[PDB]
Amino acid sequence: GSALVEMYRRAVATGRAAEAVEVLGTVATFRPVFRSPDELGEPPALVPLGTGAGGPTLVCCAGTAAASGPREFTAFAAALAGLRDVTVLPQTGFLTGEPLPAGLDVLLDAQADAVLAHCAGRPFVLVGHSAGANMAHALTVRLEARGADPAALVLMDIYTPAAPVPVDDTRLTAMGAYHRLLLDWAPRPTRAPVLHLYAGEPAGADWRSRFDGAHTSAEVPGTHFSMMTEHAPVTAATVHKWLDEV
Amino acid sequence: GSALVEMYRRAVATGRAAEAVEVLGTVATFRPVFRSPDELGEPPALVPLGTGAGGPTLVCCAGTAAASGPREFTAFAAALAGLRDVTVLPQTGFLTGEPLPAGLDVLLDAQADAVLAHCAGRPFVLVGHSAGANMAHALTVRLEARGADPAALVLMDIYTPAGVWREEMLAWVAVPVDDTRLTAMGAYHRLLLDWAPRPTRAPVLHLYAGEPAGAWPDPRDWRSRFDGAHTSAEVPGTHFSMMTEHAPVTAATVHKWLDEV
Repeated sequence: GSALVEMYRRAVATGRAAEAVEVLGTVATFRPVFRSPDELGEPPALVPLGTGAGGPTLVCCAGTAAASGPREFTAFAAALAGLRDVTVLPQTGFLTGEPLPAGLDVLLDAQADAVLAHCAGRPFVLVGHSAGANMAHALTVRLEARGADPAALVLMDIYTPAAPVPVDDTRLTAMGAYHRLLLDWAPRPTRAPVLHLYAGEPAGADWRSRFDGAHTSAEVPGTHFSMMTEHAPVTAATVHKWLDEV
Repeated sequence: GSALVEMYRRAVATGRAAEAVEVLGTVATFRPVFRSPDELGEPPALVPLGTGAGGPTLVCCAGTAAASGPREFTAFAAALAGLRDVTVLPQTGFLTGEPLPAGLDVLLDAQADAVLAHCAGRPFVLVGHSAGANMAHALTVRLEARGADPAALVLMDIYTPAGVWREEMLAWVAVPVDDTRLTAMGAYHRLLLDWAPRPTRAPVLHLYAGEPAGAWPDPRDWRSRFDGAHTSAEVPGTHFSMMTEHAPVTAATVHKWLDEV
């Protein structure tokens, strides 16, 4: 494949990933952007994965990795069938044709718009995993700045950016660009209550996800990755029962 | 196009070509290289463009830009038809399937090898234009350092890879490009970062363009100069058109100067 694809493949296998992502970010500064929500053509499309349960919808914010999107939430939603409805909010710019946000704030406004519409005045819960946790958080505070108070925010294995599968150039430059958007991220408070879930087992050779100011902070079995696949039933039930209380 | 392709075209239209070349060099470091002229597989192939004139063939080194390769010397070669033989030495790594030289010395050894093999002891002249002249020059020193003696060296519009001449020059180039060619462009740019005019035994003809390529607000120059030049002549045209519409005058100047040295 493309020279950008080969570079990313070889950089992960050779410890040069942080270098590859920085290069992708500069390539991404050559990409068409959108400066206002009104430029997208259509608002960010929300992708339902499990419906038919009533109650608030869980809006699951995709992460900022390359193979991010609805697959992150497939097993989480399958386990939540009947109990809670899962809809995914993709990150604009990972798919061909889509422009990148000119900055974080244009993106969150477009996202705030798309969500509030999709939810036709009903209570909804915001959810994210690793980078999607930062994205769900930034979007929750921007929603709160608008007075739209999300019912609750579920942050799953969130870390601070400044202190931590076939793919294509759009996804890879989208990741480079979204990394740049998140460099400044800081854990500003939210009125919406925060359920923090952190992995129970490290993912390779204290390393835990930490979030101060959380309403509940519970460990769940598995690794940074497997908590959302193999142990998604356990992660699901944790969120499901914890929502039944707040 | 790929994201590098769109990068490079958005870059020239927006005066960001220099930043894009740098990006591309960085990406190029992730590409397979050859570390010694035997890792290469097949040595650099030489493309004849005009044959039948006898005498030392003009070995024209390709430059390092997007559209570099044999097309640079089409008009030059057509105009020397039946006066000088012209044969192009492409730069390894611009075509799909070719790896990049681990360093400039690896490339020059490999090139020296291929040129000496092609020529078979028959005298040859090295020629180059723009960055191809730096390459033609550096190859002259490597061949001379090995006892080989190029009968002469011609530098057309040599500049030192020291900044807006490049941004202007890379503008007026704007023709199919791809990741391999683009990443090669980034890599060879990095290769010639520390190029400098070491002395040559061979006599040097220095042609420089008559008209500027773009606006230089400092009229106090933009010209291509070379110190060491046996002869230094101005030819009509700009950086680019001295090799196209004005190529016959370039050709004739070269042809005449080779009879007198």
